[PDB]
Amino acid sequence: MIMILYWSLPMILFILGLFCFVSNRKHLLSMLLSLEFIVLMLFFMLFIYLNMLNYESYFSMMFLTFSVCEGALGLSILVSMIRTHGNDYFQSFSIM
Amino acid sequence: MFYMEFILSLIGSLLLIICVLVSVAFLTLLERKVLGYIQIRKGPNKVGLMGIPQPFCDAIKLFTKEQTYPLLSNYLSYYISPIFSLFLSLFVWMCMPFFVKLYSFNLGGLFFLCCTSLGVYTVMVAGWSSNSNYALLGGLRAVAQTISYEVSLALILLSFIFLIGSYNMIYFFFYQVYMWFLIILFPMALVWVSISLAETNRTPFDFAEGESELVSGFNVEYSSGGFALIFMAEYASILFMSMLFCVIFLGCDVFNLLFYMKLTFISFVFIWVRGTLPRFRYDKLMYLAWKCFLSFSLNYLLFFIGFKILLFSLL
Amino acid sequence: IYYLTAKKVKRDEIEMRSAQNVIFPILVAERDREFLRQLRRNRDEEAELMK
Amino acid sequence: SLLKRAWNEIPDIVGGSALALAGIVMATIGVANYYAKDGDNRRYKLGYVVYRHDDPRALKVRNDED
Amino acid sequence: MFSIIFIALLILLITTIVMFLASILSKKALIDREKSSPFECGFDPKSSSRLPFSLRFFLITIIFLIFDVEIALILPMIIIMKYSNIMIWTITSIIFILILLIGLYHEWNQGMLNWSN
Amino acid sequence: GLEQIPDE
Amino acid sequence: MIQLMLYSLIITTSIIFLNMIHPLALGLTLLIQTIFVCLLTGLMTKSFWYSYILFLIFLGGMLVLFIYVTSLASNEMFNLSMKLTLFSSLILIFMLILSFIMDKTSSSLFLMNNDMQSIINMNSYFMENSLSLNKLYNFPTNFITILLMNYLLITLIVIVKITKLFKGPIRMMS
Amino acid sequence: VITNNTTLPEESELNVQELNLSSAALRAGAFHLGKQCEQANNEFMLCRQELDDPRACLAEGKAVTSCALDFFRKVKKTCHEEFTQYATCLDKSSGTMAFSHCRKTQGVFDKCIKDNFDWDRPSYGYFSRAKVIQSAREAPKKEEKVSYPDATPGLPEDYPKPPAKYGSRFHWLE
Amino acid sequence: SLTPFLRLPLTDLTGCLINHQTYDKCGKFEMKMMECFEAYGLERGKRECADLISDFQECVGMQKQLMRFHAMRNERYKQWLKGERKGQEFFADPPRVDAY
Amino acid sequence: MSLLRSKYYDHPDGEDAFGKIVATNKYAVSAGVAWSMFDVLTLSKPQGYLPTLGRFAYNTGPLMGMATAFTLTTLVATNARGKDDKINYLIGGFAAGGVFGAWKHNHVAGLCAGLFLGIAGVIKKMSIEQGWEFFPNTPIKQYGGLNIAGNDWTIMADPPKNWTTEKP
Ligand SMILES: COC1=C(OC)C(=O)C(C/C=C(\C)CC/C=C(\C)CC/C=C(\C)CC/C=C(\C)CC/C=C(/C)CC/C=C(\C)CC/C=C(\C)CC/C=C(\C)CC/C=C(\C)CCC=C(C)C)=C(C)C1=O
Ligand SMILES: CCCCCCCCCC(=O)OC[C@H](COP(=O)(O)OCCC(C)C)OC(=O)CCCCCCC
Ligand SMILES: CCCCCCCCCCCC
Repeated sequence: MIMILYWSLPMILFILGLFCFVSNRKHLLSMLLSLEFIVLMLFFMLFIYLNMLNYESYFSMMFLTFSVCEGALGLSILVSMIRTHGNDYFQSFSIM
Repeated sequence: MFYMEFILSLIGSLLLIICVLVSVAFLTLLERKVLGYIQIRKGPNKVGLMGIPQPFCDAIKLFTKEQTYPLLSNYLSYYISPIFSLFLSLFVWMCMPFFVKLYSFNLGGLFFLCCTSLGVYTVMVAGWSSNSNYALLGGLRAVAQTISYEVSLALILLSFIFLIGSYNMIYFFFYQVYMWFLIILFPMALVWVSISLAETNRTPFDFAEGESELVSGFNVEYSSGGFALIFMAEYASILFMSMLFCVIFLGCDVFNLLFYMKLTFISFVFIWVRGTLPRFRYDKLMYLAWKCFLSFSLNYLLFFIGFKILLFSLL
Repeated sequence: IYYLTAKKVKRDEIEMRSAQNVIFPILVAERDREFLRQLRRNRDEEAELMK
Repeated sequence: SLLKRAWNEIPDIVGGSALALAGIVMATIGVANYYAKDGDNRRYKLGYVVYRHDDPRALKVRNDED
Repeated sequence: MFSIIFIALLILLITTIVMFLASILSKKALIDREKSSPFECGFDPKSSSRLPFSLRFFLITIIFLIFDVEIALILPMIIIMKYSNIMIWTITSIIFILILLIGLYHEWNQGMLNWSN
Repeated sequence: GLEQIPDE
Repeated sequence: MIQLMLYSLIITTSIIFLNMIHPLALGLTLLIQTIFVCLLTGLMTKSFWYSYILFLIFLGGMLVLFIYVTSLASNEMFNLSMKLTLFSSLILIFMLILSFIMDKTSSSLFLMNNDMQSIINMNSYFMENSLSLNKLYNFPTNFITILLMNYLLITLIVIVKITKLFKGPIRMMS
Repeated sequence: VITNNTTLPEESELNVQELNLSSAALRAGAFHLGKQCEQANNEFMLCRQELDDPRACLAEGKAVTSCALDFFRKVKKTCHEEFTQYATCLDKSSGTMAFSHCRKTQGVFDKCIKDNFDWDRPSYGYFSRAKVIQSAREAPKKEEKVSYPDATPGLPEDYPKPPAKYGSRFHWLE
Repeated sequence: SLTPFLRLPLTDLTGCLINHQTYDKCGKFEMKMMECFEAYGLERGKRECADLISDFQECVGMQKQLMRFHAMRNERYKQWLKGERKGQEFFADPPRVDAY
Repeated sequence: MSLLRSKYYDHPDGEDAFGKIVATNKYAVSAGVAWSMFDVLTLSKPQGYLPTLGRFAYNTGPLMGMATAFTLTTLVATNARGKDDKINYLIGGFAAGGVFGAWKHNHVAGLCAGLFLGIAGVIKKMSIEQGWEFFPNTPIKQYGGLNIAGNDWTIMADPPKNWTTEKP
């Protein structure tokens, strides 16, 4: 009940973001946007944890930095697709 | 919280919105008069008494001309973007340092950066949704412009904040009781004037709405109200960064009429740069705000870090 | 001139903090007396409600 | 040799490097001046602090003039 | 912040009423076939603007994103100077700005701040 | 003001 | 009341975000999602700093992602559906009714605000973002900040290595 | 939480007269108040720090409120109108009631205080320093180190280490 | 807390990341739990520190306090639905805002 | 707290029926749902709402037939003769193999699967009567080698501790 009344919601939204990340979409940039959404909901849950504690919210910027560098890695992978393919279709990539 | 507050905050915010809108109209009149007087010619003189109701002529016509229903556009996204542009350009004005408690913005610099980033979001949404090649080129030029000036605008703000020690702009008033900050920050008086013209999409950085490189920029498919709200959003941004030049570099007092005389003078400076300098290329803008402005901002941030440690030991 | 201005602003801030430090003990005394009264009221009301 | 090329082509970088070196020198001077005296034991203290007479922090309390 | 929400909703409401008043009082003429067409400087377009656009500043955009999250770690230390060890604060601050200067000047040396072309 | 304070 | 309204708006925008094929629909949906998430995060902390920081982060990120929208999948069809509009409207009105008939003391967050802290807390009387952000620049965890500076420099080196600028611009069918 | 085993002071103890002055009336004459109530405030805040229990130092809170009430009676008997003018100037002169906005009425009030009770105004940073006092109550004992007679023990360094019998004793090796 | 596997100088920065020692009401309780986590160990501390673990857990997680509060709130609404509690006297007297 | 929350060996064998059916069909449900969840997405995708449930039933229901036939055959063989032993589990495994042969329309699979499940049944019966456990809790769990206290390599200095081994 206590786990249901508090912080049960961002688990559901993180599950919805995970299902948006793995859904059959035509482009990689939709998966990058779903990554940005699960960064947002991980920020929500980490922010709930760091705000039960009083003065430990300084960590909430470090998670932002590692997540932005994840997004920059994904954006540079999206650039490196154009170096080899002409497209970002997930059907166009090799299945093996 | 006392009930009367909410009422007086609502009244003061609405009065501020109305006065900023009529000052946008008279700012168009001021630009059309002194910008003529930048050259040899005169401003608007015939209509009305001495050209004073000329923005009323410009506002009656644009609120009655036929609304464009473009063919290849996404109209449901094309109709909404100038509304949000005017909404953020008037929503940024709640950050104004009042000596009465209008709003207790402890984080006014972050609020200014958020609305600054959101106004160019409305510009680049309006550029894409028109479905024109010149509109998309103006939108992508606006995105390249904000990617050029955003981190430079932030670090330069931090250097001013260091001289304050807090993010509340009313604390600019206590640190300027003996002199203005134009004495210390003259190289960033030039640099913040350069950034503030890139913020408001004004000459020499006018790539989002180009009249010679492109055809009206991203405003090519906007007419009769969409163009009106886009134009008031741009000029309210001009008024806001003129106000922020008066807050940081000049006296932050608001109970003197000399502050509003200075704000009219900085708006005249904003017109004055447009009437003198030619436009850049946004290649040279990106090579300027990344290799000169950012490096100077980091270096003089180091200078202010060392000066604030030197000052803190003496106190 | 900014160093002199920072001296003046620091003097005003120290005066305001001294006013806060001299006002606070009366406020926290009133806080603890009302806190103990409300704790007694809450303990009586919980005993009344959960009978 | 390379200073004249940098002062001809990128003079704002040279001026910023001079300003940053001056800032590093002033930071060193400020840190040395802060730690030369008892800078950790500041004269005015945030909050309401009371020390007993037998406390070891009691004799470190300054008695300067405002 | 609850008052900022209400006044933001009021500004959005006022701007929608202003745009709807501009639409209502506008002149209502019949829509021509070639009036609605995209402008394209008076001629036929040959291509939609949904055609893919070439990006020559991709590295500058990702460096902008990296530098912006670097901005997100500078903004605390205005407040932290009065409440921390001065030695540790100076080591962190001068080392932060010098590492940013090494990175920016190194990519200036490589020429990666120039547009691809 | 001080008119709130009772006389004693 | 505002917190439950933000709950309902976040739920409705998450249903909208799970159902949008087009990248710009995802971008606008995550715009309003990060607006609502920024306001909700603010409610939990004594100060409003990290909401502002997260808004600068998530407006610096999708500014780049629109350029990749216009460079890759610029031409893709929007498909409005009446079922999604009816579902979102019915769920939104149902959760506003359910939030109106709910006790808001039980549904409020237990995380302490700046005024929920007691008067005796002398650390609450300081400047509002001082003690929260202090440990970034203090002695035990300055080395993590050092690691983050070096990590961002290594990130930039990785981005320069795997986005070769001399191979040319990027587009569809390059 | 509060249970039936924990004692609480009765309602008859907490029903004493309290200071009901406003913020501008407390800020006016705030520097002259602490020169008369230095002993009660320091004792009450010192025993509030270490004891950390609202049931303790209740009589110290009574002494603090009695000293503040006695000072306000002494202000009220002699030149009440000057204090009224100073409190009105401090209320109406600025949003944050700063003493620097009007100093003429502050000078008149300090002149009346010096003419009546021969009290001088302290400096601007008299109450913001560390204050050392001698307290009548004894200090609370420092906690003893926790004892663990059955801990997790290791091999001590002075333990003798003879060579192993039959070597490794693991698969024919010795 | 956890343990460092194959511990190096690189764990000295990581070890002080998130803890309750920085100006928190719970941290002393946490410190006491860490005391037996230094004495008994991580594995004997799961069995011989059941009292010190639970005090820290319902001190910072506030599980039992919030279950108590939600039982106090649900019983009042249950009495209102059953008709024992009148709608005019549904809520008790409010505390002063200067309290707590 | 229901009849679904029951085990196979909560009662002696032959005493209870419905709890054994529910337990063995519960393991059949878990195995069939897991295999069909890694089946219908990965190989031979049905591309429909109804053939997905058809493949779920195809991978689930014969395992229910296996479980029910083995448990009923073991129950009948336990209730027939007085002694409980291994060849009751052997003929239950042969009944489950016959269910496999009825599934796949191949008698040879039905026999070979009957022999394999009978060997599994007699080994499980040896486990339950001899007392040894297939997957026991691990008695010896090395969290390291020798000197796990002595290889603390940290550069920061330890502050003095708040605990002593000395009695007060
Ligand atoms: C050699 O070869 C060539 C040729 O061959 C020979 C050619 O032929 C040509 C072609 C050239 C030509 C044909 C002619 C040459 C062209 C030029 C000379 C053009 C260059 C000149 C200019 C661009 C003009 C100088 C620029 C100026 C003056 C800047 C300002 C210009 C404007 C248009 C701004 C005016 C717009 C306005 C004011 C918008 C209106 C909106 C408002 C008024 C809104 C404000 C609202 C309010 C004030 C009130 C609202 C209040 C509200 C809503 C709330 C109130 C509520 C209450 C309750 C009170 C070329 C180039 C060539 O090379
Ligand atoms: C339609 C919304 C457009 C986007 C607005 C973005 C605002 C800045 C981001 C943010 O989170 O700011 C935190 C700030 C926090 O407030 P501040 O810390 O600025 O001020 C304290 C507040 C009465 C003391 C000054 O909140 C807002 O700006 C309110 C946004 C209202 C949005 C209404 C619609 C949902
Ligand atoms: C580049 C480093 C700048 C800061 C140096 C701080 C230490 C200065 C010397 C202190 C001696 C006690």
